[PDB]
Amino acid sequence: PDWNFEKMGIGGLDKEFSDIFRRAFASRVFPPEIVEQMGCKHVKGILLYGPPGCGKTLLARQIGKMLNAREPKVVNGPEILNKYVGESEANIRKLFADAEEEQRRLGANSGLHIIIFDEIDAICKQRGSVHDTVVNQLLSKIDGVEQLNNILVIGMTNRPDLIDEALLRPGRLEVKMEIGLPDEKGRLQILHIHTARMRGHQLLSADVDIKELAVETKNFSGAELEGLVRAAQSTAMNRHIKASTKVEVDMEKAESLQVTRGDFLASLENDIKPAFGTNQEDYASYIMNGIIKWGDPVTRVLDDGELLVQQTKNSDRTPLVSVLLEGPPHSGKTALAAKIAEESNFPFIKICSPDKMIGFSETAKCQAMKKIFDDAYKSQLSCVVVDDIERLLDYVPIGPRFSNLVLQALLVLLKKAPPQGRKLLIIGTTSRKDVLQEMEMLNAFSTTIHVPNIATGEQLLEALELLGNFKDKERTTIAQQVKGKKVWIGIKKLLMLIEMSLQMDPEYRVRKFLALLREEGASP
Amino acid sequence: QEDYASYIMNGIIKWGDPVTRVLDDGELLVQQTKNSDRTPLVSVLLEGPPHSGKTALAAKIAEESNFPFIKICSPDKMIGFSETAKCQAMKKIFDDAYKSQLSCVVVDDIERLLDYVPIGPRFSN
Ligand SMILES: Nc1ncnc2c1ncn2[C@@H]1O[C@H](COP(=O)(O)OP(=O)(O)OP(=O)(O)O)[C@@H](O)[C@H]1O
Ligand SMILES: Nc1ncnc2c1ncn2[C@@H]1O[C@H](COP(=O)(O)OP(=O)(O)OP(=O)(O)O)[C@@H](O)[C@H]1O
Ligand SMILES: Nc1ncnc2c1ncn2[C@@H]1O[C@H](COP(=O)(O)OP(=O)(O)O)[C@@H](O)[C@H]1O
Ligand SMILES: [Mg+2]
Ligand SMILES: [Mg+2]
Repeated sequence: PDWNFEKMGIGGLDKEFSDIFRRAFASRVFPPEIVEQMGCKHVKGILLYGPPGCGKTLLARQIGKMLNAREPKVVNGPEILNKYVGESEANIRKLFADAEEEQRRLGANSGLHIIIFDEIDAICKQRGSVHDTVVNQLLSKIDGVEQLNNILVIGMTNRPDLIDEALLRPGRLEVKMEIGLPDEKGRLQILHIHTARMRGHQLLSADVDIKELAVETKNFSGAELEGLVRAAQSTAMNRHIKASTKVEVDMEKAESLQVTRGDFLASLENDIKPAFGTNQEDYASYIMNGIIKWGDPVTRVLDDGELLVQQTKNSDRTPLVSVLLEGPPHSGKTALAAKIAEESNFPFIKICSPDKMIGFSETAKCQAMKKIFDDAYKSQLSCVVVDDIERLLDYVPIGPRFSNLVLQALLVLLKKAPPQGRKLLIIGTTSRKDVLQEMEMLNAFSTTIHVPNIATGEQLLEALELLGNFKDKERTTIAQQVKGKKVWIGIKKLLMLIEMSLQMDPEYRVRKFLALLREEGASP
Repeated sequence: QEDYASYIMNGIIKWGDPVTRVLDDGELLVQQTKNSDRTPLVSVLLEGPPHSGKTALAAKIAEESNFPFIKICSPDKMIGFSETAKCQAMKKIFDDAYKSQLSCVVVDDIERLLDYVPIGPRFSN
């Protein structure tokens, strides 16, 4: 009555198991006398959906085991498809032969047969963005003129909004469910289960706390914890063999192959890369030279970002926030966005950009953006960054010319609430405010911030001091010449100019740098 | 009873007189469409400045009608669709509405259904 899930695998899904047994399989756990006296028919299908690699197959196999059914006949979606005519239907019909045979011979006493579909969304006609006959055959077989009373079909899918509606009516697959990402308790349980054999031989637990490893893994999924365990084992073995080969140690340590905490923490740091979690190896690719404070505006922008983060974290009546950074070109409006995102400590941080869409048509860009937002919707806290909204739209002053589909997709996606009980933050970046204002986009954004350039000689002198690429004697002349206060330059352009000037002999450096700076006498 | 609670997030407040006028007019239109023989089809359009709350009042008017069929054809369920898919989906919803004996369909954010942009202009004919 109270089930036995926790004993064998399926570490973190107790509540789901209780719910599923309470909801559907009520007539299979009753004295058949009363059930027959009432005349109630059993359920003939269920459906599970969620993120990949979260433990759906294990649940299906355990459900099959608990009901004391025959061996399941697993099947995969793409495998059931062919280019010839009337071949997919044969594959679909081939599954129920044993069920028909036992329904005929044994009459009304045969046992259960469970079929396990996978990627059921592959064979479906809803892809408006497939041989409709296939789903027609499946529905005819599951429910038709001839009735089967000893079957149970379990479905699996990653996208639950691509499923044909007719396949979800009562009498067919009619009990849905969601297996979500695990939490702390779950992570401790999965880790203990997987590690429970190694500690059997007392070759682990050498000052390695499972709870410590558990609070380190923030948004790890199921299979990735096992992958971390595997990688730690392999790395420790390699280290031990190398060390023993290096030194003529006695047999005492030659036998010792113990795994260490340092192995679990190095493998976590450098080997496993989460799919739904943070990613530290791409921030350096944007904020390369770091943030140097050259004036108040940097402090103002960072404080405003902190305030917005605090507003979005703890709040109610407003679960979606947006913001836009605007400024003249070469002002460094991507480094600041990256820094603001990093300083929030959110579990899921992502950075979309056009660098990974070279040559893509508009439709592919729409699909990629939709997938990124779908990933963002599967967590309790999120932060998405859009790099250059002008390049994503494919804008060009002549014409004007651009793509409307991507613009409509962005406009719709900037005003969509996440599923119940979750928060989201969006941070844009652009250098053309007027065009966006003409296109009505700026009305959608909740707020805006301004990123100015350098405008005073003292600011440039302080920037040069902080960067440290010129000496006092040269600094004197530079200050004398820049006292005129007529300066309009960007930090990136300043870096480029300095590196261009530093290429010649130590005599003409100041003169060349001054000439180049003077040539760039812009005037807003 | 999930879409109506999904769209009316923070309820309906009585911040003035206009709310009452809007609700009364909606009630009168509903009553007209309930009892008549020469006017079997009725239409009404709500318009106003942006951020004025024109998707909550329509949802409330639809809910308070006690009709046996109600649907909301919002444009946020059709992200990335092509024109033909949009037409087919709208036709499906309306055709389903035809098979009942008393219904009410809500069309939300018309300008976003046409893909309008002041530059050009451009849209889907
Ligand atoms: N205080 C600072 N703020 C921003 N960037 C800084 C600062 N100090 C140094 N930098 C450096 O400036 C660069 C930021 O320029 P970035 O590449 O973001 O320009 P951008 O605005 O993206 O240019 P464009 O808009 O033309 O693409 C980085 O290399 C960063 O390390
Ligand atoms: N008297 C009221 N009338 C309308 N909405 C109200 C009222 N009191 C509170 N609200 C709340 O205001 C919000 C309605 O805003 P809504 O999203 O409908 O604006 P909108 O007109 O759709 O904006 P847009 O047209 O730009 O999408 C809801 O949270 C609703 O509960
Ligand atoms: N709750 C869990 N407890 C233990 N291991 C799990 C759990 N969930 C997933 N796994 C691990 O992940 C794998 C199972 O993933 P699977 O059920 O095939 O998911 P999917 O079919 O969605 O890819 C196995 O390696 C299993 O050990
Ligand atoms: Mg940029
Ligand atoms: Mg609206």
